[PDB]
Amino acid sequence: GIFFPALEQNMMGAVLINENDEVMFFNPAAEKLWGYKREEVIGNNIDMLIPRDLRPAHPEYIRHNREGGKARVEGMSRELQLEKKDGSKIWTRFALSKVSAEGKVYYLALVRDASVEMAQKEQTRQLIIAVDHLDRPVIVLDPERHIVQCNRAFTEMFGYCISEASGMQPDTLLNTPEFPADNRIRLQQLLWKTARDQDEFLLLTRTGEKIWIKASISPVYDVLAHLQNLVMTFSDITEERQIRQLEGNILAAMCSSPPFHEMGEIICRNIESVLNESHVSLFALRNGMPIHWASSSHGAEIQNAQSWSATIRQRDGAPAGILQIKTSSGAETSAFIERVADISQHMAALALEQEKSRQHIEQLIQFDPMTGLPNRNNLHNYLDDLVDKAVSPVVYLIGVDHIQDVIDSLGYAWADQALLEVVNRFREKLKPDQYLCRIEGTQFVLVSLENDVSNITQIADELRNVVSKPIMIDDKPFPLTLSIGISYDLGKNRDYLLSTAHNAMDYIRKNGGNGWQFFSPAMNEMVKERLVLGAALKEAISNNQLKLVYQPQIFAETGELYGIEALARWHDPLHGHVPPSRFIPLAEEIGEIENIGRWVIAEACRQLAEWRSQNIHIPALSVNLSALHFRSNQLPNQVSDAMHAWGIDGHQLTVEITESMMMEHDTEIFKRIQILRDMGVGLSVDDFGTGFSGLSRLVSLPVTEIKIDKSFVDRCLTEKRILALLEAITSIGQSLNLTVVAEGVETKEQFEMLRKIHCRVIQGYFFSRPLPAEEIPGWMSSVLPLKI
Amino acid sequence: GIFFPALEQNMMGAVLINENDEVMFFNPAAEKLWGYKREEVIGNNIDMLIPRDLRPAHPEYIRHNREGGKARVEGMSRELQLEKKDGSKIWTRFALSKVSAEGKVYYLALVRDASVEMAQKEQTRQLIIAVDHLDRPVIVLDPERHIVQCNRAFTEMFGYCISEASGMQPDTLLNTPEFPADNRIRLQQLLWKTARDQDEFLLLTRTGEKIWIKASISPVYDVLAHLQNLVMTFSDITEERQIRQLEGNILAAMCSSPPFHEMGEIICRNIESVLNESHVSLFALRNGMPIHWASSSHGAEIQNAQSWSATIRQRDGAPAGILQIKTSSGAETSAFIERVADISQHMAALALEQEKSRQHIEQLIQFDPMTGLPNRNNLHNYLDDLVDKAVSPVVYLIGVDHIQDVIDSLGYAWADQALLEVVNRFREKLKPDQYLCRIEGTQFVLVSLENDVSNITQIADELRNVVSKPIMIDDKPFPLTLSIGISYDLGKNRDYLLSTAHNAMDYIRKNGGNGWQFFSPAMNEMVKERLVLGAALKEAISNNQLKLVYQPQIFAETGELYGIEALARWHDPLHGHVPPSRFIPLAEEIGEIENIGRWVIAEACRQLAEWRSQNIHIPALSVNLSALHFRSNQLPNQVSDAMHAWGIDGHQLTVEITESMMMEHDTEIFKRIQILRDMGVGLSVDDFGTGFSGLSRLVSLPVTEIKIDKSFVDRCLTEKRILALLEAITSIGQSLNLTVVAEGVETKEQFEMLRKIHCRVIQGYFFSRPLPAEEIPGWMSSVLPLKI
Ligand SMILES: Nc1nc2c(ncn2[C@@H]2O[C@@H]3COP(=O)(O)O[C@H]4[C@@H](O)[C@H](n5cnc6c(=O)[nH]c(N)nc65)O[C@@H]4COP(=O)(O)O[C@H]3[C@H]2O)c(=O)[nH]1
Ligand SMILES: Nc1nc2c(ncn2[C@@H]2O[C@@H]3COP(=O)(O)O[C@H]4[C@@H](O)[C@H](n5cnc6c(=O)[nH]c(N)nc65)O[C@@H]4COP(=O)(O)O[C@H]3[C@H]2O)c(=O)[nH]1
Ligand code: HEM
Ligand code: HEM
Ligand SMILES: [Mg+2]
Ligand SMILES: [Mg+2]
Ligand SMILES: [Mg+2]
Ligand SMILES: [Mg+2]
Repeated sequence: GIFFPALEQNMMGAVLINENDEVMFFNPAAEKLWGYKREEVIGNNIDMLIPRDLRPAHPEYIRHNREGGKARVEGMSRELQLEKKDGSKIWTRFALSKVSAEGKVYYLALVRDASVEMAQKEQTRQLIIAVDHLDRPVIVLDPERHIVQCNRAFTEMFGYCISEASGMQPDTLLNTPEFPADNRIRLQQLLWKTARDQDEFLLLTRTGEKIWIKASISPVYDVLAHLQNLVMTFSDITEERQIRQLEGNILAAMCSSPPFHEMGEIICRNIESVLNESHVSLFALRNGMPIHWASSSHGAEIQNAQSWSATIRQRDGAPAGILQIKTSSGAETSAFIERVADISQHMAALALEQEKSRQHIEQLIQFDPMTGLPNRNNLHNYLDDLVDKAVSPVVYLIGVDHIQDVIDSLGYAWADQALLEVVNRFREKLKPDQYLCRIEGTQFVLVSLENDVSNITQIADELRNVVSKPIMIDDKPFPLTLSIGISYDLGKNRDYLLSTAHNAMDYIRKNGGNGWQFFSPAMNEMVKERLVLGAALKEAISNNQLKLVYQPQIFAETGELYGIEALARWHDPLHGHVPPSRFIPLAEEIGEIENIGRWVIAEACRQLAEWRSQNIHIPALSVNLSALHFRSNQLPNQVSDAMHAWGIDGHQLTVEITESMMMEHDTEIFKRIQILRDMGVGLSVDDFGTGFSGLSRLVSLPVTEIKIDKSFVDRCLTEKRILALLEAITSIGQSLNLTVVAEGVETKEQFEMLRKIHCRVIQGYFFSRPLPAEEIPGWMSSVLPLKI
Repeated sequence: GIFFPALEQNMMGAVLINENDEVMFFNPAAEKLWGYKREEVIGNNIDMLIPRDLRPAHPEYIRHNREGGKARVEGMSRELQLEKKDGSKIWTRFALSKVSAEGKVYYLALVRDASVEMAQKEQTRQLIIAVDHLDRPVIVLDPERHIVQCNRAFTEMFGYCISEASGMQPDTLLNTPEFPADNRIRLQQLLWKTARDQDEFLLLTRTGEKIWIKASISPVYDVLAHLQNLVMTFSDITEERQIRQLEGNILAAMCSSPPFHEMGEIICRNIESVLNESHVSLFALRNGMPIHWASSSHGAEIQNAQSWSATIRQRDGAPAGILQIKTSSGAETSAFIERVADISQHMAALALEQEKSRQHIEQLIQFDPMTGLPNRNNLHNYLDDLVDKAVSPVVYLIGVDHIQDVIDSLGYAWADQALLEVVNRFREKLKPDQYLCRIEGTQFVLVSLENDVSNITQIADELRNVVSKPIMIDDKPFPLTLSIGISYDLGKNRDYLLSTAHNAMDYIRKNGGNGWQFFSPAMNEMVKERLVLGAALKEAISNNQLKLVYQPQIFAETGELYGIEALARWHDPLHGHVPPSRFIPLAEEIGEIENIGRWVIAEACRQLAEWRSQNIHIPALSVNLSALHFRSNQLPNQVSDAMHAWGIDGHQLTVEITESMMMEHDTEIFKRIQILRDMGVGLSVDDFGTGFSGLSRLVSLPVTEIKIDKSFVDRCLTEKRILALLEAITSIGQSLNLTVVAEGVETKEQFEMLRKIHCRVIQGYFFSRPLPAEEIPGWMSSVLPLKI
C-alpha cells in the first residue's frame, strides 16, 4: 500500500492501538508531538501515553466502548490535554476513529496542535466577560436588519433573550404604543438610516412598562466598501426627559419676567415635579443674613430625611442664595438630586441678581415700567405737596380683580397686556385735574380735587363702568372687575388717607369685590339715602302720583291773563314735600327725566280738555322741558298724540327751553325744533339766551317769547346799569314781534318801575302764587282784571 | 493491508493525488461533505472539485509546488471554502501534506466539517465589535496582572494600543508621575485588591499631558470559586466637569433672552471652548429648507476634518434643524464628541422653541410693556383705518438722541427712567385729537389731523421745546435732543408716509440732529420764505420804517368829522406791499406785537402834535391794540409818557380792543383797563361780544364807542332779520350814552337804510378812502362838511 508513508508523514499525528490496548503503529509527527521514539513507544500499553489522572479510568472507558459497540461508533472531534516527556501539558485537537478488522477491533486517534484554537477560546471568553460588564445595551444586526447578538444589559432591560430574539426584525421584537405621536415611522426610519444616526422612542418592556429609550445606529463596512453590520446602542432617558421639562418650564417662566416671589414658587413647584415626595426651600442673602424667598411643602414629617444645601454663585463667584432639598429615606439617587440642584442654581442666579439690581434701583426710582405710570414715591411726593399746600384731596384706591384667571390661562406676557389695556382705558377718560398712578401689583391710586358727593359718585361710577366690556386679548374674552375705596378727610396725612382707602378696598374685595365704597360711615349713609330717595321718585313716576301747579301771567296795561306756566310738584308719604329744585336733578342722574316729560305733556293737555268742558278760555300753557329730553328723536310722536287725542292743537300749548340748549349746536335737535315750531306750538327761551348773535340765530329758528330771569329783576332795584339790559331786551320785543316776560315781581314799586320800559307781560308773586287746578277756574272768574 | 479500511473509516474526509492530479481515495466522510459519488470521483481530475472562480489561479500554485522545492514541507492547515453540488458555500478545515512515494510526488488532504468553527469565528468577529463600541474604557486583566484585552475607547483615550499593552503590567503601561509619592502605593493597593474598589488617580499617556482618572476594579471568579479574570473601567473627571459647565453656561445664556443670531453665536463659542480646534455650524429648517443660523468665527479649515451631524428635533418627530461639528482626528475622544453634540442638540431645541414663542407673541402684541404707549402694530392699524376713511394725516417721526451718555454714566435702568420722563412730558402736552405711539428704540410717531402749514410749524416747535429743560436723574442733568420729520401727502399710503418721515428724520440725525423738517422741498421752501419775511418785518420795525394811514369817520346828520382811525401799513422794496391782514398775524407769531404797539402809539401822538402845530382840530384818534399787548403789566408807562411828552391828554386818544379781549376774564387786565379809562382815553369794542350781558359787565369798564362789523353791514339788506340787531344796538346807544359806529359802507342805499335806525356815525368808502397822512389837512378844509 502506497498510503503507508503518506499517513506516516501526514500533518496529523496518528496513533493506532490493537485489541490489547497497546500501541502498534506510530509516526514521526507524533514523535515530535510527544517526545518518545518508535522504539520507545511500540509494543506498550496506551496507559503509558494516557496522562496520570485518567490512568485507571481509561481502561474501563475502552471496555465500555468495546461492550457497547454502537454500530462502530467513532466519537466526535474535540479538544484535550497531553503530558509530554517532561510532563508539560498542551491543548490539542483530537479526532478518534474505531476500526474492526479480522473480527478484532482496533482504534486510531489523529492529533493536531491547538494552541491557536485555545487562544481563540480564551479570547472569546474574555471578550464575553468584557461585553457583560457595563449596563449599556448594545446589539448587532446583519445587512438584512436582523438582530444577531445581545448582552446581559439588554436582556435585563427588555426581558427578551438571544434564544427568543435571534434572526428577527427589531421593530417586530420591540412593541410600540398605539400611535401616541407616530413613533412607528420614526423607528423604521432610524432602522433604515444609512449613516450614523440616533433618535428617541417610547417602548414597553416584555412585561410592559412606559419607558422612553434613546437608540443610536451606526454602520460598519468591510474592506471593499460594502455594508457589513449595524450596531444599535440604547440608553434609558426617563430620568433626563424630566430634567429637560424642568429647564423648559423655568426658561419659559423666566422669559415672561414674573415677580420674584412667584418665580421662586414656580422654581420650587417644578423641582417638586421631578422629586416625588420632597421639600424645597429658597433663601436669599441680605447683607449676609438669610431671608425667605419661597417654599412649598405639605407639612408632613419626613423621617430619615436626606438634607442637601446647594449654594447659588453670582457672576463674580460670591454666594447669593441657598437652596435646601429635603428628601425621603432613599427616594432617589444622590447624583440625580445633585444635578437638579446644579441646574436650578444656574437658572436661579439670574433671578437673584436681577432682583438685587431691581431693589437697588427701585430704592430711588420715581417712575414705573410696565404701564409707565408714576409710582409710590411719586404719589408720596404729590400727596405731601398737596398736604403742605393745605388742599384736602380725594383718594381712590382701585384694585383690579380676576387677573389671576388670565395669569393661569395665558401667562404673564398676557396679564401685562390686560393691565396695559385697563390703564389705556383709564387714560382715555381721565380729566385734566385728575392724577393717576400705580402703587403695587394690580392696585392704582387716583387723586382728585372734587369736594362734592354728587361728583365723587359720578367719578366712581364712570371708573367702574370703564371695565364694563370684556377685554379681548388673543381672540379670547376676559371679564375683569374693579374694587374702589374712597377716602376724603381734612387735615390728614398721606398715611391716614392711604390706610383708609386700603381698608375700604380690602373690605370690598373680601366681601366679593366688583364695586366701590367710602370710608367714614357718616358719609357712606348719604349714598343709601340718595338711592332710597331715587327709588321712591321712580315708584312715584310709575304709579302716577305726581302733580302740576299753575301760575298765571298777567298783562301790563289791560291786566288780562296772558297765560299760565305749569310746574311739577311731588309729595311723598315718607319724605314729605320734595321741592322741584331737588328731585328734577335727581331724575337727571338716574334717567327718569324722559318719563317726567311724557307725564307732564300728557297731563297738561288733558287738564286743558277738562277746563274746556266748562267755560274757560286759558289762552296758553307753558311746559318746561330738559335738554336730555330734546336729544331723542321721539318728541313729535307723543306731543302730536297729545293734541289730537284731546283737541288741544298747538296754538294753545307752549314749550320753553333752557338757555344751555341754545348754547349747544346740534343740527338734528334744531330740525326737530323747527318741525315742532311749524306745528303751531310756540317756543320760549329763559335767561335771555347767551348773546344777541345767538338770539339772532334764535330769530332764524323762530321763537315767540323771551323771559327775563328773577335774579335780573331783583337786582334792577339797586344796579342802575342793568336797566338798559331790560330796555334792550324789550327793544327786540317790538323790533321783530317778540313777547317779553318779567318774572319774580314782588312789590308794587317793582311793577311800576318795569312799566315804563314797556314789559309786555308780568309773572310773579305780586299778582298770584301758583295754584292747584281745582281753583284755577275760581281765580279766573273772581279777579279779572287787576289793578294797573 | 490493514490501514486502507482504517483510512476509509476515518471520520475526516481524505483524498490523495499524484502527478496526474487524479483522486484515488474518496472516503464516505468526503462523500458526506462534497456530495459526489465514489465512481464519479475516482479517476476524475481535480477540476471537478476546484472552485470555479479559483480555477484560473490553481495551476499556477500547482506549478510552484511541483517545481519549487520547499524542503518537502507538508504545507498549512486552515479554513477554506467548499461549494456543494447544489451550489451552496460552506467553510471546512483543510490539512495538506506532501509525501514522496516510489520516487514520485503525492499530495494528501484531510477535511473536516468545521460548522462549529464557522460559528465560533463569526461570533468572535461579531463580538469584538460592540466591545469596540462601548462608550467607556474597559480592560480585562489576567490573574497574574497582565493586560489581555483593551477596548477601542481606552485605546484612543490613552494612546497605548493592544500591541504595546499586550501581556504587560498596568502600572508599567500607565506610569504615573513621581509627584506625589502616594500615587504608586494607592495604585498597587488598588490593582492587587481582591474586592470591588474605586478611586481617583493621575495616570499618564503616551504623548504627554496629565489625565485625572476615576478607576474601578471588579473581580470575575469561576465555577470552582477562584479568581478567573478581573475587569477595570476608567472614567474622566475633567470631561464631566466640562459638560456640566457647558450646560450651565448655555442655560444662563438662554435665560437672559438674547436674539436668535446672538444665541447661536454664544452656543457656537461655548462648544468651541469645550472642544479645542473645532468648527461648528447650525442650520434651521424654515418651510422645510435650511437657513444658516450661526458659525465659527474662525472661518478657515483645519486638516483631517472629522464631522458629526445631529438633527435638532422639537418635542415631536418633525426635524427642526441641523448641527454639524468638525474636529481634527486624534484631538479628542468619540464619547466626548457624543456628549457635547447631544447636549448641544437638547439646548438648541429650547432655543428654537423660545424664538418661535417670542415671534408668535410679538405678532399679536398690541401695546408696549415699556412706557405703556401703543406700538407699531397699533400705529399701522390706525394709519390703515385713516387711509381707508380717506383722510390725509400729518405724520411726525421723532427721534430722541443724546441718550448714550446716560447709559455710559448710570446704566440701562436710568436710561429707561429718562425715556419714561420724556414720554410723560409728551403726554402732558398732546392734544385730544393727536395720537401718540412708540415704534421702536428711541423713536416715536405722532399722528395729527391739522394740515395747515402754520399749525404744523407750531406743533413742531411745541414738540421740540419740551426737551429744553434737562432731564433731572439722581440730581444730575442730562440734555437730550429731538429730530423730527414731517410727512404729509394726499392719497398716499402708510408705507410711503413712514418711509418719507424716516428719510427726513435720518437726514436731520446725520446732519447733526436737534431740529425738524418736512420731507417735501416745496414745503421747506415755503418755510424758508416765511422766515425770510418775518426777519424782514423785524428789521423794518427796528429801523422805524412802518407808516400809518387815517380813514375819516363822519357824523350821520351834520356831516361833520367825528374822528379818524390810524391803520398801519408796511412797504418793502423786495416784497412789495404787504397787507395788514398778512403781516399782523405774522407779528403775533414772532413776538413783535409789543414793538408794533409802542411804535403806533408813539407815532400817532407825534403826528397829533404835528397837526396841532398848525390849525387842525382832530377831535379823536382810534388806535388798534392787541390782546397780547394788553396782557403785559407795562401799558400805562408808555401811554402816560405819550400824553405828557406832547400835550395829547387822553380826551382825544381812543383805543379799540378785539372782541375776544372781553371774552377772556382776567382781573389784572380788567383793572388795567379801568386805570387806563380813568385817564380820559376812550374805549371802543369791535364786533360786539359773545353776549350783551358781557357788555353790561363791560359797563363797569367804561366804553364810549361800539363798532358794527363790515360783514353785518354787507348782509343787512339781504337778511331783514338782522335789522333788529342794529336797531337794538343803537337803542342801547341812547340808553346809556354810547356812540355806535358803522364800519364798511360802500353805497348810498346802504347809508340811507341805516339812517332810520339813527346810526350815530358812519365810516366807509362812501365818504372817504383811508387817506395818506400828507393830505389829511387838505381834506379837512375842502370837503367838510359833506352835507350828506
Ligand atoms: N320767589 C319767587 N319765586 C317765584 C315767583 N314767581 C315764580 N316763582 C318760582 O319760579 C319757578 C318757575 O319755574 P322755572 O323758573 O321754570 O324753574 C323751575 C323748573 O326749572 C323746574 N321744574 C318745575 N316743574 C318742572 C317740570 O314739569 N319739568 C321740568 N323739566 N322742570 C320743571 O323747577 C324749577 C323751580 O320750580 P318751582 O319750585 O315751582 O319755582 C317756580 C315758581 O314757584 C315770585 O314772584 N317769587
Ligand atoms: N373794502 C372796504 N374796507 C373798508 C371800508 N371801511 C373800512 N375798511 C377797512 O377796514 C379796516 C379797518 O381796520 P379794522 O376794522 O380795525 O381791522 C384792521 C385791523 O385788525 C388790522 N390793523 C390795521 N392797522 C393795525 C395796527 O396798527 N395795529 C393792529 N393791531 N392791527 C391793525 O388790519 C385790519 C384790516 O386791515 P386794513 O387794510 O386796515 O382794513 C381797514 C380798512 O381798509 C370800506 O368801506 N370798504
Ligand atoms: C491524552 C490522551 C487522551 C485523553 C486526554 C483522553 C480523554 C478521554 C476522556 C476524558 C474520555 C471520557 C468521555 C469523553 O470525553 O468523550 C474519553 C473517551 C474515550 N476515550 Fe480517551 N483519551 C485519550 C486517549 C485515548 C485514545 C488514544 C483512545 C483510543 C481508542 C481512547 C479511547 C477512548 C474511548 C473509546 C472513549 C469512549 C468515548 C465514548 O464512549 O463516548 N482514549 N477520552
Ligand atoms: C475547495 C477546494 C480547494 C481550495 C479552496 C483550494 C485553495 C487553494 C489556495 C488558495 C491555494 C494557494 C496556496 C495556499 O492557500 O496555501 C492552494 C494551493 C494548493 N492546493 Fe488547493 N484548493 C482546493 C483544492 C485542492 C485539492 C483537492 C488539492 C489536492 C492535492 C489541492 C492541492 C493544492 C496544493 C498542493 C497547493 C500548493 C500550496 C502551496 O504551494 O503553498 N488543492 N489551494
Ligand atoms: Mg321755566
Ligand atoms: Mg329760569
Ligand atoms: Mg379798527
Ligand atoms: Mg372793525
